Amino acid sequence: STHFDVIVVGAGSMGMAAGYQLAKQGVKTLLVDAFDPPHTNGSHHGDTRIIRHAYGEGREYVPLALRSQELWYELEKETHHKIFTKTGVLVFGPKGESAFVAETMEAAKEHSLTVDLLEGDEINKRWPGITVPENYNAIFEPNSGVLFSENCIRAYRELAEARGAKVLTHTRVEDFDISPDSVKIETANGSYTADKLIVSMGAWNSKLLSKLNLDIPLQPYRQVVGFFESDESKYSNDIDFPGFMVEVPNGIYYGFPSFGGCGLKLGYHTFGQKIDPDTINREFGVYPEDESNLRAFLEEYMPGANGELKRGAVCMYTKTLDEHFIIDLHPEHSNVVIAAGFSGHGFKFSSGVGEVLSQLALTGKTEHDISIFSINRPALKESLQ
Ligand SMILES: *Cc1cc2c(cc1C)N1[C@H](O)CC[C@]13C(O)NC(=O)N[C@H]3N2C[C@H](O)[C@H](O)[C@H](O)COP(=O)(O)OP(=O)(O)OC[C@H]1O[C@@H](n2cnc3c(N)ncnc32)[C@H](O)[C@@H]1O
Ligand SMILES: [Cl-]
Ligand SMILES: [Cl-]
Repeated sequence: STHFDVIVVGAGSMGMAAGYQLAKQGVKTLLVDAFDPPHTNGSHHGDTRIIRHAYGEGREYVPLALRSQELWYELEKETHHKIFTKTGVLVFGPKGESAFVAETMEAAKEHSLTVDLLEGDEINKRWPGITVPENYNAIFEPNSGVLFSENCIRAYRELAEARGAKVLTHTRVEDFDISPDSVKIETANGSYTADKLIVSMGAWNSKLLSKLNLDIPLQPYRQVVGFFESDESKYSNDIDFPGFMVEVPNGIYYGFPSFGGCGLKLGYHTFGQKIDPDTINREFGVYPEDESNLRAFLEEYMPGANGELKRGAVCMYTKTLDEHFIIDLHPEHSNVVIAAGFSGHGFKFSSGVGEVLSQLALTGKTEHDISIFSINRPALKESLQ
């Protein structure tokens, strides 16, 4: 017999951030999660996440990235958990052959972002450990960096709970009952009601949004990352080796410097197995591509980091057709907010998104420009059942 002002289903990257924003405003909030965030069954583990500002995916992304960066700095000051390290972010690729690099450079110029432009041997000289052909160019963002994603969610949860937010763990929501003036969720642990609902189930959005009369193409992908023993005199954060996201002939790869000798971490961004969040195999190495795809990149571009595999993780991306997020009110219910399809690049924005979700839930509007994330946009191919 407990009503809430707002109920958040899926207390992960986006949901926990939202819960923190709501709780900080004295809003009676209930956060429900299938597991106990942060955990390793969703899209937020792997310890680290990159945050860049020269977002060429769309201008709207820049302001959100900068607001998120400020929010991350605020979180750092509010918790004892480590939140962010300014490793800087390096983006490189073949000159004139990378839409990603060109887009990044354009975004930097258009928003007057502080960056360094270098090419060929200059890259190899500035960062020993990196070996790119002379026809490669790059753009470096010194003020971007690395977020400790699990710590972010953990910190937001501890802060939210301390302010009154209730967190119901290991409880999978199975259905929704929406009315013009209230929302109700159904779980094996019971039913709950509220005035507003926020839906942010990550990979599971592709399976449960249908329970909200929504038919939106969402494809979950199995994405692995690996930690490799590396030459610490070159790849350590201590010697300023940067975080990175680059485009080479066979795709986009991202990486992180070795922290406290944990080893350089690498991931293959443009490829992943299409899976279902309930049947995905979370063991690293069951597919030969898991490790081989990573080493193929390292031996060519960062040979000193192609050492023994120290650790592996299996995580998920949830892609929309245009790879842009979905942040909007349910088209048939203004009291329901949807956060889905972050397509492999949403964590850096989670702090900002939590703020947006909080505003949408409480006012039906947000001060941020979220037009490109509309649930009604054509390229999404969204429809009602
Ligand atoms: C997986 C992965 C993602 C990202 C990155 C690497 C990997 C291996 N990096 C790379 O380094 C480059 C891109 C990225 C990075 O560094 N910078 C970014 O900005 N993003 C990067 N990645 C993407 C983000 O991690 C994802 O976009 C983000 O985490 C998505 O957040 P969202 O909140 O949607 O998903 P979560 O999985 O965090 O949370 C969902 C939660 O919901 C719960 N759940 C599910 N079903 C439920 C039911 N039925 N009832 C109640 N709760 C439910 C889950 O348990 C989960 O906690
Ligand atoms: Cl391949
Ligand atoms: Cl994602």
